[PDB]
Amino acid sequence: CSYTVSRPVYSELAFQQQRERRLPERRTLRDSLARSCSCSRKRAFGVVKTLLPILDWLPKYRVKEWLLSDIISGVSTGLVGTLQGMAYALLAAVPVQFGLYSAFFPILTYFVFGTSRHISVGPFPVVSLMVGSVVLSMAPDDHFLVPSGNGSALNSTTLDTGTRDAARVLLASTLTLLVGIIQLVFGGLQIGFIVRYLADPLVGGFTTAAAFQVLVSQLKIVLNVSTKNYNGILSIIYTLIEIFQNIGDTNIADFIAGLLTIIVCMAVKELNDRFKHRIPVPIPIEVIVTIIATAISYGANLEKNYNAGIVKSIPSGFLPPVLPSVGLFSDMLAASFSIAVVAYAIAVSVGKVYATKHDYVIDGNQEFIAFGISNVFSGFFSCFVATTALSRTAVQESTGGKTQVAGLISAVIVMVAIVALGRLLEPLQKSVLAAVVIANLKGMFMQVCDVPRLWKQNKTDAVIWVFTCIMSIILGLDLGLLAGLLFALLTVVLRVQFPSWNGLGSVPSTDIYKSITHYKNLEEPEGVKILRFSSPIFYGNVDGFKKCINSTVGFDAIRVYNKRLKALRRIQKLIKKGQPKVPIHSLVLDCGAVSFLDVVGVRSLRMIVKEFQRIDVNVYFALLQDDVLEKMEQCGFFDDNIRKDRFFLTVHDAILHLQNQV
Amino acid sequence: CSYTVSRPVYSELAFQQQRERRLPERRTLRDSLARSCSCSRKRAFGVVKTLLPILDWLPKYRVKEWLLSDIISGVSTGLVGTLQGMAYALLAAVPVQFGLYSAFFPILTYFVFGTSRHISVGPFPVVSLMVGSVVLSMAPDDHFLVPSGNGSALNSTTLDTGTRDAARVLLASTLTLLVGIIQLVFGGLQIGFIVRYLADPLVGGFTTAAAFQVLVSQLKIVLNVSTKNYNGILSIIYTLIEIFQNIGDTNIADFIAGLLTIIVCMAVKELNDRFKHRIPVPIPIEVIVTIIATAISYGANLEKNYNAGIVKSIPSGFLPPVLPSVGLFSDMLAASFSIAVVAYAIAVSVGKVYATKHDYVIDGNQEFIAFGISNVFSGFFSCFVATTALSRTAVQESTGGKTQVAGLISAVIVMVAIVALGRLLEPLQKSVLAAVVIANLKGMFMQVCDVPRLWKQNKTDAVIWVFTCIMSIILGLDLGLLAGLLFALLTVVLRVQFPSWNGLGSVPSTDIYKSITHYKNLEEPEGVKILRFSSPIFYGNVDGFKKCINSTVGFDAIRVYNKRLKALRRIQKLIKKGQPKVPIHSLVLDCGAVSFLDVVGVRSLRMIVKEFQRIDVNVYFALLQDDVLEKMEQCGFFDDNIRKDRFFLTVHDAILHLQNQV
Repeated sequence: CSYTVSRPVYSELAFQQQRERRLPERRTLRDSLARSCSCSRKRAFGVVKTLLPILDWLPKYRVKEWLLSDIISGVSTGLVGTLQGMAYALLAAVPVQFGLYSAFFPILTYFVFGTSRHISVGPFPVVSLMVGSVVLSMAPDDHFLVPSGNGSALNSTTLDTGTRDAARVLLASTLTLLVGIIQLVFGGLQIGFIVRYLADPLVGGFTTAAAFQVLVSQLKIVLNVSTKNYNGILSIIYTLIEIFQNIGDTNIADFIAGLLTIIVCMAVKELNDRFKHRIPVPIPIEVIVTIIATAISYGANLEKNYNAGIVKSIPSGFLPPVLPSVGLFSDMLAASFSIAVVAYAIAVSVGKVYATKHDYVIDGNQEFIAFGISNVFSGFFSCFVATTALSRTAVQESTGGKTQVAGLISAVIVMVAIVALGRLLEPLQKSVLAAVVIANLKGMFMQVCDVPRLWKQNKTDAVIWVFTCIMSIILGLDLGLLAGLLFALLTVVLRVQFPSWNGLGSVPSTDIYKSITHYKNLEEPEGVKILRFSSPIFYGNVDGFKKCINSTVGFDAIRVYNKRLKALRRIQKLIKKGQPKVPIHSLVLDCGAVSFLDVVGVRSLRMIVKEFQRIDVNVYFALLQDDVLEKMEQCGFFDDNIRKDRFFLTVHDAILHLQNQV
Repeated sequence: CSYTVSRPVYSELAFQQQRERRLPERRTLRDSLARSCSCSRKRAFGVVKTLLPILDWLPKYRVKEWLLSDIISGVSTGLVGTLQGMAYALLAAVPVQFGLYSAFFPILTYFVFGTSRHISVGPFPVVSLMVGSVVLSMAPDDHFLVPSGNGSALNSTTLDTGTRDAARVLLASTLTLLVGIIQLVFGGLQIGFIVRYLADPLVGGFTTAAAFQVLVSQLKIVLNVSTKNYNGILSIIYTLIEIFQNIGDTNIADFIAGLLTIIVCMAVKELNDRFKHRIPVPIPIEVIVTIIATAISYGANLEKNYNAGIVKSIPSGFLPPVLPSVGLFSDMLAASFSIAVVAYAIAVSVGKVYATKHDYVIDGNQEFIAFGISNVFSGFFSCFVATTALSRTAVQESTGGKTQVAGLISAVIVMVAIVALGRLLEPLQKSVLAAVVIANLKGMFMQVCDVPRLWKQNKTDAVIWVFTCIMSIILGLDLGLLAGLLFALLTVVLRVQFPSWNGLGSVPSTDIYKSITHYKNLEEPEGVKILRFSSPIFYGNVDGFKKCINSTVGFDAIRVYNKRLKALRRIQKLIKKGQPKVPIHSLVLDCGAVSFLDVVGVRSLRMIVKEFQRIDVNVYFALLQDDVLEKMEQCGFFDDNIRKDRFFLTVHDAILHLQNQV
């Protein structure tokens, strides 16, 4: 249906002379500093509810498909966490006793504080390596080096034990407490908007790349290949080439056992994925392969008779809480900070990926303070940092899992294993439990299948994804996320710097203006051209805007002006001796899609206006709605002759003005 | 004048069903790779003209106010360059003979290649310190250490001379040639758009701290204070505190002479600025103070009788061109690259500041290749890097100066001084020539008077300026520009992330839509609200867009939906036992100012559309002109029920549709 909107042509000064403005409220803080929460108890109840993210999902869960699913998922992820703790405790240069504590207590203190499902809090490989490195740096390997033991030639300088591991555990506990209090003080000032910068392609490249890292770190142990420690740049490539070079000393029995286990478990997993409708409850093959491996190992003695590799070092009993050493908290403060940061990073990553599979968008500051207080509670008990492994969350999400109660039942399993079931999982071959992680890693390995779809949608995000992936693979997960974030910001500033500028034109007998490079049968006003940059004119796209203008108008104002003055001097000297301009009347810049301007932008705009006025060709504008016009008039854009009359509300009004002017 | 534009309401599908598109030209390279310059000689002539920036201003200069002005400016800047060379050659751990060569030959080879006025090519303090550092690292201080000279107790291990300085000069020449060829290969691939990122506030904050740095580096020599070398972080502050701590061993005569000279020269400078109309030619007080200082020094013997400090080390005679050592070019390649980069940076800085005083905007790639070939020509002659000092360009621009011929006459003065006028400027006290730079530094010291103006114009550029200034002062000019560029990109992404969102509304009996938070006496459609985000919906402002929506509509869709389903379950269980929604009908997002979208953006937009559809409240759109709509339909935004009918061309069309629908 048509509509009659007959309205006189309204410029800027012709529109404000009859309307009225609104007095802007400065909102000074000297009297409004107590307007957040003075006496209203509703906001207090709300912030108390949001501070404790346990009364949200626990009073709302449904026990229909909950109990057995979360129980089996928790048992699986608890087995995985026990394996990871027994590995990382030895990797962290500390005695292998506190991995179970770091899998038990942080999970407990996170079950009450923290709203992020499908996350198993515990030790992470790269952060454990960083902890071990910063511990070895501030602690000599030989504390006393007792020279006794009647050696061969000189005094037997045996490495001192007992006190060495005790000091190492004390330093690790102090470091974890420092990282926790630093996470808490970071969550204090509410710096949580950083999560707004982690895009889905960014977290993908990252997760896939990590997947690959945890894949190779499980392959190096499923083959029993003695590899050196590598971190920083080229870490993954160096570990891979070291594995490929030292493939000789490989346990054949352990290798074939791991291969059989990964094959049978991926087969039963794809079978369950195919027959998910017949069998109601997903069969937990994790516990099945675990118990059959323990049975075939205890009944054959795969260690003392075949050298396959088993745990054989399960401790027992808890330890009382010990107070840390405050006098050292300064030294760790020099480095732990950085570690702490990347820790949180890894945390949100193992969330953000799953934010793409389930509508469970989380908040940054809440998870920040949750991980902070969780690592604080990890302190005083000689635990590890409150990170979260990728393999554990993978095995928790792939094998069912609905809420965080899976972590709770995993902690219960770890507790019963450390108090009464230690001798049960003694002959575990460390292979099927290192193969279930590779099995459930398929959910993240298949994430590379979206790159063909991402490229066919927007080549920007696909390039970002592949760049993040390769740069992480090269520079290690520590710097990979930072490099990917910098590249994403660079792509954003490039897309805001290089827009899709096109010349606009009206449709016949109407006032709709569309691009002429994509449509046909349009018409262009004789002597009046339209240009829509569709981008903020900041200090970057200034020369780009000039190039767009001089390419859309056909000519360049500088060259035609200098040629005109040269010809004027020529004809003047010829009279003293004796005797490429386009018919375009004006141009209307459709700079309506601009969101912000700077001082350089308005200066360049004034320079362009003056330069075009010097060629006797006017330059008009378009809908500077509310803020760009105020910022222009505030920066001294109107001084002596340039007024707001040259601007217009709509492009059709400018076209009609240029029409009725001639 | 009114206008009748009666037109039926046009949505997206209602506008493309009668018009036609244009076949997009893919422009494959396999057949268009020879379309740049195949046989047309016009483009060849143009690129030859642009490659040699000497046929532009030289056949165009006007000798009216040119000859004497550029002559005196060149003599002044040549004196300054001789002083800077005699200083930096000693600072670069090389014998003090080649500073005059680095001031003479690079200027010669830049006079023909390079279009950037008010720039004196030569040695720069920080790049000279970097050269000295990278030379001392790859060259031992004691080459042979001849143990002869019948010392006190052991053999007199005198430092080897002759070959030491020769090897140092050879290494410096090889380093300069390597930096030059690296600059050339950088200019090769035409990576010159980096100059598009250096804003005017950025270069101001860079040049004010550089002005303070050259001020303190001239103050440390005008007082004869033995200070240690400092580079990197806290360099300026450390040098300043070292000066303030070692102020004791200060030459009183030299101090009072420098003070008198700076006072009288600033007085005569402000007098000439006041009496510029009376005296046509600006009186070159530089040569006057120089000759009177040489007279009062040669007639009083200020060195051997007063210890004031003079040059007394002016060499004589040129040196034949010597071939470098190629077998070392690899080693310098590890570091020189970085240096080279920052060199170019400093270069463009001493241009960009003056780009604010004169309309002489330059191009990045041309200056890049010019400095490259200039430093290449500096090679084979044992010269320094082709940088440009701030004090030299300051004294060249403040004391007249029109074109680059000032550099040419400065080089001529340096040549005549090194061949025949060496004994003339022997007793120069190194004070008045170190005070003229502080005098002409006022032109850049007064550039801090824009902070209130920039603050009153736009709050962002002033914060950028002050941040760049303080960060440069803290971290040294090497990292200051990089930190300022990163902060500028961060401010850009923040301004594009946090827009000025406002609810829109129409004016009575018209179709103009303006913000309701700034105007009054407007009207809002009963049940229909307008929202204009005025920003690209990328992965950063997604949650910001959600917050804007739920704050403009008053409610939040998630909470009202969960409360509605809870109440539905409640009434259902009550029937089994026995028995805050705003009247807003729909919202029209005026997302017309969007310039680019990503996959996360379109995913979040689809999620918002579905969520609002679940609350029986429709959501409409606005002018997605040409590219955002195509990118949305390419990312799978329309699958089963969401069609392009919900979109509209103008906001008034959407309002009329919502009106006639009910």
